[PDB]
Amino acid sequence: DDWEIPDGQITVGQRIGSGSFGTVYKGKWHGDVAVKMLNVTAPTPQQLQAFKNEVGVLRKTRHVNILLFMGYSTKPQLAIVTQWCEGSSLYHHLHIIETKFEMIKLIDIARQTAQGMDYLHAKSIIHRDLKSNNIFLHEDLTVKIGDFGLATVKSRWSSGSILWMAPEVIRMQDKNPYSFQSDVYAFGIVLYELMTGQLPYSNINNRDQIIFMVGRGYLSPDLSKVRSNCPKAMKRLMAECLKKKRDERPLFPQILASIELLARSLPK
Ligand SMILES: CCCS(=O)(=O)Nc1ccc(F)c(C(=O)Nc2cnc3n[nH]c(OC)c3c2)c1F
Repeated sequence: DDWEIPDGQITVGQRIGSGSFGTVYKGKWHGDVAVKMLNVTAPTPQQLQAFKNEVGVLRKTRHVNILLFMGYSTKPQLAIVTQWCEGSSLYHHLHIIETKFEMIKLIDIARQTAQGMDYLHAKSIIHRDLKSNNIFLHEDLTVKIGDFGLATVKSRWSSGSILWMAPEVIRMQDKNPYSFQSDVYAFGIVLYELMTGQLPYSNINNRDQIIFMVGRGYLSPDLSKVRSNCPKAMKRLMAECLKKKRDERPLFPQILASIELLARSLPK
């Protein structure tokens, strides 16, 4: 049963992981691994059980598009270990190395990512912070969605990502704004990243202004910066995913359907 990895087995190496939510190290354990050390100090069994609890959510995931969870650690520190993806994250491709994909690929990356979420949603998991940074890109062919773990551990132990936030999320309204449709909107944003190779609202220099405006639905993404080689009913789908009221957003089965439809409507 238990997925714990005893001390000394894992061999930590190069550093890459930033943030106060945890530090990611490249490692070696039955091959190259990724290790996210939770960068706490030494928390008390009320917290330990809460970690064990978040793992219990991860092991529910077995899907080519979901980043592979391989085991957790405790004795050196609290840790989650995953497969190591060679190649770079989606945010890196579009926004740092300016990688121009064929339109066929862009549509595919979408399909896979949508595929990944439909799964997560079927197993009652809300990603809550899907963004192109969390969409890893293996051997430059396969989509691997990460960072959906540890939702509990953010609230129990008290920036960025605002671009992906649906209105209801942005305006920090009630205690639970996070829904499936919450994630769909964040998807809509990556759809806009793919089709325009650009972050939205890049012509507004004051963050709080974005935040206020998105939350009140005064400013939404500029769909007209899609390239010409992009399909007509791609715009329609982004529009669907990006709706201000969350009811109007389609769920992933239906999104997926619309992508498969337009995907195999392109090569001819
Ligand atoms: C899979 C479910 C567990 S989770 O907590 O949702 N996500 C989760 C947990 C632990 C990790 F190390 C990671 C992670 O970012 N891994 C990771 C894996 N391979 C990489 N190649 N290049 C990178 O960047 C340079 C990588 C980063 C992760 F995304």
